[PDB]
Amino acid sequence: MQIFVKTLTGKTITLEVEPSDTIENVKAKIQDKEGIPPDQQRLIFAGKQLEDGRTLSDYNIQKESTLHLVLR
Amino acid sequence: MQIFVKTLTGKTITLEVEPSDTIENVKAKIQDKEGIPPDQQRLIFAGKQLEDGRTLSDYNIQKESTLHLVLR
Repeated sequence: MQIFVKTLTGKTITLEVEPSDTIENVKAKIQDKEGIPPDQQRLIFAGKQLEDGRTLSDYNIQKESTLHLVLR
Repeated sequence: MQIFVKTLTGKTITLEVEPSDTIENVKAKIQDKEGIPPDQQRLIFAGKQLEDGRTLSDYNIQKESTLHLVLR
């Protein structure tokens, strides 16, 4: 399924993922596309910070869901 | 003395500093805690941008003062 990630600068990125994909895997996909190291990235969905040891399905993230990316 | 630094994402960081500490030293402390390189950080206090060659006392920053961090 496709998901969207918005940046602090107003950019939107589209990613192809599976509900069984891990958050760490998602961060890795972002690194590949934007060059941002996973340790400097924070992912938020519906006001909650997503953990690297959990999956998309655990957060009930559905197709065309939009995640927010924060930089540290 | 303790000071506070707020981020663009709404996070607040507490740092231990001395009035004789330099702004560059303060940035270095932030790098250690957040991983943000000093060249990408801008510190603002009471509407003024702080320079790397000046100290906290020069800006009359007192205990429990709150600084604002900007990213470039």
